[PDB]
Amino acid sequence: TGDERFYAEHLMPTLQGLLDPESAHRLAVRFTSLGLLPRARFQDSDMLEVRVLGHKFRNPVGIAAGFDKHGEAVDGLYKMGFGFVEIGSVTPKPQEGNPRPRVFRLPEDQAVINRYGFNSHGLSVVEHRLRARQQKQAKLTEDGLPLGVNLGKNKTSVDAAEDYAEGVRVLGPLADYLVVNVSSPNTAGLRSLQGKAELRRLLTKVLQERDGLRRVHRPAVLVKIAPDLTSQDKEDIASVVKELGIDGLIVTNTTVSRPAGLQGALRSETGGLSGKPLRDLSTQTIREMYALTQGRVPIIGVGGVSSGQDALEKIRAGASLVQLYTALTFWGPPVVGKVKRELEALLKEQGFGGVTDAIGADHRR
Ligand SMILES: Cc1cc2nc3c(=O)[nH]c(=O)nc-3n(C[C@H](O)[C@H](O)[C@H](O)COP(=O)(O)O)c2cc1C
Ligand SMILES: Cc1nc(C)c(C(=O)Nc2ccc3ccccc3c2)s1
Ligand SMILES: O=C(O)c1cc(=O)[nH]c(=O)[nH]1
Repeated sequence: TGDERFYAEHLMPTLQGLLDPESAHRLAVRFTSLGLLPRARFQDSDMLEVRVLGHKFRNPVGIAAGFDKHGEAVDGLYKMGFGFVEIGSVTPKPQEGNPRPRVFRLPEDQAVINRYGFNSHGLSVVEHRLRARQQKQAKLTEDGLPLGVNLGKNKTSVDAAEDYAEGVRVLGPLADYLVVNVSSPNTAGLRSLQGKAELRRLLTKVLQERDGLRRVHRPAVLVKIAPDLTSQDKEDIASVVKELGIDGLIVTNTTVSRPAGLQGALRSETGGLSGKPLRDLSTQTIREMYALTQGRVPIIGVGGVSSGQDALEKIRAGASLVQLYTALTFWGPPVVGKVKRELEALLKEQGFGGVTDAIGADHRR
């Protein structure tokens, strides 16, 4: 595609050269929300369709949380070609996040480091924004374009569980699925919620609140986890997920590790690292969680996806759906159709009838 080359070689590096990453992101969100996007030519074939989490997904490629933190660009994101959209993380009260600068590009590594710290418009603002297009979303969902809402907690909150509970109550009725984000590396103490006792307590409350919602407004509940967990952490999470009937896992958030070989000048900035250096660490975590849950717990795979091959590797490792964010920074909007086109070609080449046949295929080898 000509657009791919142009965006990759000319548009994005020029956007990068003119703007700091946070300003560039704000502009990208603005343009997306207005539908100012290149022609997403790609037509989703039937082999890309996936049924999971109580929904049809027209294609398995979603936008990861963090790009549209406040629910401002959902429709533009479907227009960009994503098969599902996840917004957030959203915190109960509005909060500004960390002091700037708080996001950094590592172009030599095709990576990003960020320490936003849950900048959020808060539940009330996001609730009204989603309500204003609620019925349109109901039609998109029925048409195979579901919406996820990712929940965070306020910096100063005492009771983390009540923060998530409030999120379930307020945005649960507007979501096809909710994500309990306990893996941000940029909120103090948050990742300790992944520990077995804390996680069991937290998710019991979350699921209780969720089950209290009326049937048509009752979302699936997923937990998003870190790529930096011990084997013990992962066994415990799998055990709690099965004990409580958690509907799925998002694997993974950004890494606090700094893999050997990073070249970017900004590699030693504090924050979560995303993009290419995270890719295989994420894929291996998917592989492990799929095996630990016996392939019975839907996984959304995320981390360093920028091609059909990247997507297919996560799917074969056990992901039913995948997401991307960082690749947009470097490739722009044409990366979405690129991933889908390459994925379809590889599925055919490898003998799969469709995405569904490929899920977890590595484990049946
Ligand atoms: C700038 C930025 C902000 C992010 N914000 C969130 C967030 O608010 N909540 C969340 O669950 N993940 C957040 N993420 C993580 C992404 O959703 C994703 O898990 C991670 O970036 C790995 O995927 P990627 O390599 O395709 O970017 C953020 C990532 C980036 C780069
Ligand atoms: C016909 C057009 N007019 C404008 C202003 C376009 C544009 O730059 N769109 C972009 C560019 C980069 C992006 C990067 C991320 C997300 C959306 C994006 C949209 S395409
Ligand atoms: O807001 C953040 O800084 C943020 C949250 C999250 O879940 N992941 C991330 O990399 N950063």
